[PDB]
Amino acid sequence: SYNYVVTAQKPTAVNGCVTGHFTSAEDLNLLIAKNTRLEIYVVTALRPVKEVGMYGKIAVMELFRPKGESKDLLFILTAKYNACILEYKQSGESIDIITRAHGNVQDRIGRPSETGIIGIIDPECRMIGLRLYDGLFKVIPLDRDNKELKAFNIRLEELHVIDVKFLYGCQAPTICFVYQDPQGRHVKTYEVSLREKEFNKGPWKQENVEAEASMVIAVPEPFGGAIIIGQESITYHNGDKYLAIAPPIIKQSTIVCHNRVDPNGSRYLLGDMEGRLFMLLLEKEEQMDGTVTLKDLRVELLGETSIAECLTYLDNGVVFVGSRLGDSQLVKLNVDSNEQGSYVVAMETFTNLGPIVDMCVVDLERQGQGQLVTCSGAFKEGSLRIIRNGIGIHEHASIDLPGIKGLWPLRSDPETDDTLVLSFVGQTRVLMLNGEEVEETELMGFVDDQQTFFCGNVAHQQLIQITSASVRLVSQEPKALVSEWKEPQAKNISVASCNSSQVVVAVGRALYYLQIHPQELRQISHTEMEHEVACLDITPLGDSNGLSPLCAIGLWTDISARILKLPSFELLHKEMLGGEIIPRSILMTTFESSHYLLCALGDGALFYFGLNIETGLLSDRKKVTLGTQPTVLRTFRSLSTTNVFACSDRPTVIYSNHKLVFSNVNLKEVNYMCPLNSDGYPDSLALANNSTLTIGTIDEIQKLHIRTVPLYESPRKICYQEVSQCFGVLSSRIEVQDTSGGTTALRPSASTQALSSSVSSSKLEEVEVHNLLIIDQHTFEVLHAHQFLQNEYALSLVSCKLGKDPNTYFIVGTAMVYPEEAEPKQGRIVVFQYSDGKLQTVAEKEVKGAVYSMVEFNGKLLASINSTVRLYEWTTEKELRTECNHYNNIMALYLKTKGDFILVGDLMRSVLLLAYKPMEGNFEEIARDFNPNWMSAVEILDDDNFLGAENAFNLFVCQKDEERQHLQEVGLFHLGEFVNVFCHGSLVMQTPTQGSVLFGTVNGMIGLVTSLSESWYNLLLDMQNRLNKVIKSVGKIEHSFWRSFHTERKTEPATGFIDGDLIESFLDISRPKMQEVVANLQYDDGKREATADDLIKVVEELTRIH
Amino acid sequence: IINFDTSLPTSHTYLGADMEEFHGRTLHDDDSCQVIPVLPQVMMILIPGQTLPLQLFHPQEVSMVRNLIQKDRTFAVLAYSNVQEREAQFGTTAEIYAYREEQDFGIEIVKVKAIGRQRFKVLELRTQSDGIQQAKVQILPECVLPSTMSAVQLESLNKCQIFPSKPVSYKWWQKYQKRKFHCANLTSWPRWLYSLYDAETLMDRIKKQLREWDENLKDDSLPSNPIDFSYRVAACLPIDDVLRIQLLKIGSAIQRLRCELDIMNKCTSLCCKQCQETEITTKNEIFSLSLCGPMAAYVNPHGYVHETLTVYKACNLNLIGRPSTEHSWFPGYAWTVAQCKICASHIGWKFTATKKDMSPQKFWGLTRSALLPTIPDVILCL
Amino acid sequence: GPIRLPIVDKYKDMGTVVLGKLESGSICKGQQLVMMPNKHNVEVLGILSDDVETDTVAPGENLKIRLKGIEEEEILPGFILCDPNNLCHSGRTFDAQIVIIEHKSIICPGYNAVLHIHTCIEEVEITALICLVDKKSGEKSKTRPRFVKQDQVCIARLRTAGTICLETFKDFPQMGRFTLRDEGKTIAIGKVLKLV
Ligand SMILES: O=C1CC[C@H](N2Cc3cc(CNC(=O)C(F)(F)c4ccc(Cl)cc4)ccc3C2=O)C(=O)N1
Ligand SMILES: [Zn+2]
Repeated sequence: SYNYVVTAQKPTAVNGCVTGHFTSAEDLNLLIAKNTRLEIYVVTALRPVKEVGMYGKIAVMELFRPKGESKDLLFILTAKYNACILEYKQSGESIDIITRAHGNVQDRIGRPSETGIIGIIDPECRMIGLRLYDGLFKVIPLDRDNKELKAFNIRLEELHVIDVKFLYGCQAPTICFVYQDPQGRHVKTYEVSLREKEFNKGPWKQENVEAEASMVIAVPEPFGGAIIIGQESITYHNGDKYLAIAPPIIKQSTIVCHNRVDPNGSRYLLGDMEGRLFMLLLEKEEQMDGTVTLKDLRVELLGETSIAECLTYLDNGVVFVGSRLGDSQLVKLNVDSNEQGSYVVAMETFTNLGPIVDMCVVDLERQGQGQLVTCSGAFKEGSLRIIRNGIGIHEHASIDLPGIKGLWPLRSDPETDDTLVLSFVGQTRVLMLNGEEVEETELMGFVDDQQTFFCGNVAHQQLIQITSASVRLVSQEPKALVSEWKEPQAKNISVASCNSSQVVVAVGRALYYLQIHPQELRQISHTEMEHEVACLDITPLGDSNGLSPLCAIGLWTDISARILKLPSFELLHKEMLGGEIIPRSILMTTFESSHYLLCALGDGALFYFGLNIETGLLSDRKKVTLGTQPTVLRTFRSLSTTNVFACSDRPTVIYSNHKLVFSNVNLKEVNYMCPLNSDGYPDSLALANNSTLTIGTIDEIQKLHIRTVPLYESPRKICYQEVSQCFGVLSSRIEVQDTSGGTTALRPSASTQALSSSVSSSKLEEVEVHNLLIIDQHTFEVLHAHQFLQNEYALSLVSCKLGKDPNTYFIVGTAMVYPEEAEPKQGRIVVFQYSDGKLQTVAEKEVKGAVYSMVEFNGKLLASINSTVRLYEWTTEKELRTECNHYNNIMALYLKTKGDFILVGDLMRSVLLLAYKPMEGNFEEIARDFNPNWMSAVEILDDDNFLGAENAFNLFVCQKDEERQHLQEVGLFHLGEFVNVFCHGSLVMQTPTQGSVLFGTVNGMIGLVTSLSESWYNLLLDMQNRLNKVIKSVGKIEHSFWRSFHTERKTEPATGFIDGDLIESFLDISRPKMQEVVANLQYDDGKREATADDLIKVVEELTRIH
Repeated sequence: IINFDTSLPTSHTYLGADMEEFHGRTLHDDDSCQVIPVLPQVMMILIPGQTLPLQLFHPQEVSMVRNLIQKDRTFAVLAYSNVQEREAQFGTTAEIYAYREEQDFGIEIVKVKAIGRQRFKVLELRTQSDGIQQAKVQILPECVLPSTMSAVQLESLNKCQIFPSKPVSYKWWQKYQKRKFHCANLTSWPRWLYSLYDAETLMDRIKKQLREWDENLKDDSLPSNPIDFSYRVAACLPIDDVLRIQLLKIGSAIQRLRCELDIMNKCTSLCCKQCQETEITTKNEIFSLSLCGPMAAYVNPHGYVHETLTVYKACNLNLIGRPSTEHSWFPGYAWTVAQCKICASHIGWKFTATKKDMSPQKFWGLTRSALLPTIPDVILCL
Repeated sequence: GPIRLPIVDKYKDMGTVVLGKLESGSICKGQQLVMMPNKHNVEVLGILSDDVETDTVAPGENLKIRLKGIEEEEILPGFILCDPNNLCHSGRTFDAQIVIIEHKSIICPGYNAVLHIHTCIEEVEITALICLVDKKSGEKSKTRPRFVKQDQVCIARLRTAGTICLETFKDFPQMGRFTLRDEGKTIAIGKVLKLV
């Protein structure tokens, strides 16, 4: 099997943050590391500059300035022990990051320490200290000629090291750290010999420190020394001086992160584990000029933040709060305590999907393309996120205004549009635009008692209006009617269209051709058509200086789209379409200098052809469905190219790269539109539906839009019950062991603030309470919150129909968790039903074990209980009776099924295949593969290949094809992200790729996986090896080394996968590098030398799956 | 309640005068290919850390051992998977740590004490013209996995993963689980599930069952490394050969510890293997009379190795003859051959104290080969 | 403790000297002793252990011993010196535990062979054999066997040619071990159990 992995949403969590002068010594930079991404901002009273992609998981990131360098330099160390030193270079308009030194600092032997990689840089900028493995201390000298990052180790007597830091104010490279031996926790200092290469006894040491000493902060000059943080005490250490405080305001939670505010070292920031924010304050006294002695240490609570991972003060009192549990914050902290309490105020809020514990795909906007709803965050940062693929719209003004059946912009004075004409049912009005304020005006020469079918500026400084009965032509200089056209028998006009010089209206089955001359409309031709006309267009296409020689038609009964020639009306091409629905709108436009004809049907079908202007031939037809309601086709311009807006129930913007891209628009419904370009709303769009006129600008390319639904409690699982238009979500909130019965909540959450709240039992330290939440698919209000039993843990959730019961139930598998019993001895399976506005508890099943997962298996419910898989049948008496039973060796943690297969896994990579045999009412082991390793989630790709994520952020694929029960190891790939859930589905409309599987991540990254044919995998593998020679890698990390399947014990090359990110970067290199990449390639189309546009058409076909 | 001295049986004092002892240790590199000789008559699945005594009589066996005592002292013990399976695929190395060749009666006899060292996969078997076989083997590595939280730990909480040593308790383990597995809320599973795959927690759960059998101090007797611990418990589990093979095929201590805990809980009854339908003893009567545990391998005067599980009470057994102290594996106790009352198959021996001050005054020694573990209410290793 | 010295060979020199390996107890100069088969008293003169002379000597060493007493030859190998208090058992019939190690067919009662017990060598006949015993278990056989083949253990009664000095195992090791022998081949080895 050969597969394709592509990132669809870059990671959002923040591994770390640091400030410095990296772009220019005059600038102040903010550097954020979103796992395998590096974001470089510039601070103002934030400005994006450059974001780059490391071929590694960023583990250590620090800024520093070597002896004789213009600006600060950046040091990066990846989880695979890649070290590099980076400089910022700007040649004018081309931002590039050049690598100065690089090298792998991995040691052939060693046990990685428990506290993880710790990187430090001495203040003299002479060395780089790293604590990679236990009992050792790798050191890199920072000589000018160390372009290989040659480093050496230094043995350590202390094995269990907590945290280390380079000391300020020492003429020798001095480190200071906390360690733990069986005698307790202590603190020591060492001095490093860069030449003699050993440790010399340091200044001071003070054994028997606080029991929970965890954080070491080096205080710069003049203070010097270090600060020690713990659960109980904040202590100072410099020489024989020993200051120690124990403020009770921090004994309630643990300090996790810190940051220096002022470079002197008097004000420090303290980040809590629950989101609190503290400011440490050091009291100085300047005895004389020179010496500065430390008097006391004070700490104040400043307010609540997002649960912070990294913190950095910026300037003018603003602080960046980088988080991995919730959204990242930009906070301004004042000196005045706010009315609610403390002195913190949020400014901006950066979206963050991590962590993703579960997610499901849903067709929320009726049918069509899928949307993705995740359980994101933890604790008070708990939230649901709704992610849709489409184009955004920046609403500049919304006006309640029903009945709008037409929309046209108008230039009342010769430039830029200034007037908007609105056609209602059998009537017409005119709006005038003075700035951003809209007011009703009248337009002399325009008739305001008829339904307008078209109006707009035309040639010879004139206007026009095509009502149901007339074709009025208005002047601009005095602004009044100059020539009116009607039907000879004064009959009503059916359909009309116009450009700037020609006008072609139609009446019943007859159509007329008019030209726009000064003060005149010269009628020309009037051919009769076989059947009633539906829509026509006279767009001037291309090349022609003003007027078009073609006329596109759609006819009733015949249901034939036709191209006629002007003014002869000679049938240049007839095309018969479906035959049950009449056409509703037609349009001729051109994309990327290619000439297409479009035509929409009343049922929402959309045909697009290829047009030969001189020949009138409509060929290479292709059809796509956009919505159930009728469609209207309109042309507009954005980014100096002409797009096509398709108004309907599912609005769609058509653009383009010689491949039409139908992109959903993030809007409810749009019936009519027109491009507006005014003095107050420039280069914008005017939208109109049944009740609203909306004006605003539109983005250029479709991204991912994310709607946050905060829950203020940790969500756990999620499923979609469509027949009720609601979501079922498992959640857990934290309460505290209180007086009397206890269990008083912390804060108002989504389970305490539900509409109707149920429970499972009355009252007849931290403690977790689990809930089943019912959430409306449209409002996202908590409709109901079921609270499970005391000491009950909700593990699984699934919404399905069972047996021959038409009711769709919510099924939840639980497990009783008492702290004295290690393995849970009993759990339950509950079957809820959400009818109207109630949650009826339909049935229960007391089970002697946990229920780690469930799945709907061919109308029957299949559940896992410890090491047992049990199949349940749904009775006619509304109960669960057992049909089968199957024991295993493995704890049946993971459960996925396709057809009659069943794939069972556990936390130990162990995988089982099971098959339902109806003629026996039992199961049979089909295959297995045991290779002990930590596994986070699995999924079934097809009947023979199975995907999973193992330890060290990897992926793998097993394959079926006696000893035909062995699963082979056919796919490996180091994704660099902790996959946490797989689910089928896509985020694009309904063939190089086969299948589609999305997945979430702890870092919030959303990726996709699909299968490929051997022909493409062979070619695209050649594509990879060709791009690796060309594309400049940050830190000079080998791509093959990055994607190599990694464990602590083994490291094999990746196979059976394709880094789609690398393949997609083929469209970002310059044009010569493309021709450089295609150095004599054998491309196949039924073989020759391949070009650059040969692979662009290939890669663009791959970018259209996410 | 007892006073025997659990250190006596492990010494195998019945073998006689102190043997020559070796201090050196030989360990082969992981995945390396090695050719190691196989002893023709050894019928056992040896697990690493288990002591194996042997009495070799045949000159071909004696000659091969004299050469081995001069080289690496390591022989291969093939683990036979099936009864009629000619080819062996797995096995365990045995390192001779004590030996003695004696010309007593007039026949050269060689007594040896070996210990299981490294597991291997059999690649080839070559029989020499002498009957001693050589095994081309691949040393199977011991797969050590990191903490389950290592790939899902927050760098800010790294300095919190170290805990100060525990007091020699119920409240402490609750705080251990909460702190080590705090970052479990970033995954699909709760803390209590990760606890089920934590070596330290699993080892503390096993100790709770080993303590029910012996008043042994956890501090020393039981090793602290899960690898060594997992193998030590497997050696004293009274399971059949098919189950013992499955445990040896397990490369992870975690998988081994969980599978052992499930065996210790599921299989409570021990029936006669020949009958299958005759209860002999129960797990409630199992107790450890040797530092190795309730079951250890011992050699009879003719070199037959018996893994003998010591139990307080047994039923449905008839005693043939009178007690004897000759070659007693538990010095101070006399043995009486015990056969099954139904099928008359030899199940083991009853041990009766020779001195009135000894406690227990009587117990039964059952040979693992004769017993079959049964689940109340084929056993499957979880 | 008790003393046992299986006599290997005597030779007339000085008064009278005797050879053997001294297996039980210590032997002092002039320590009165006895000779078991004929109950002859005898007093020590000279203890020439190794080539050196020592007044007393402990078990293990290889002693030449000058004997003062009514012993001037007419002492055969397979006699023993004995502590006069608890001296050695004797006779000519005894039970023993005999493992057959080499024999092409079957041995049955009335089988004639040689019997090597310490220094003594005297022809022997197995009068009747009592009970087989299984090697795996230790199970004393239910019925009397009519014969025993190779690689098999049993307990049997044995009559030597005439009056020899036997000692049961458990009581004494070196004198309680023996090897049946025929055609120079070693055919069985045996520990002695009872004394008939
Ligand atoms: O605690 C225990 C429980 C009992 C267990 N035993 C003793 C035993 C003795 C014999 C028959 N003896 C002999 O065969 C002999 F050893 F007594 C012998 C006699 C003469 C000669 Cl020449 C050589 C050996 C057969 C089998 C066993 C057996 O399985 C054990 O070993 N220690
Ligand atoms: Zn039986």
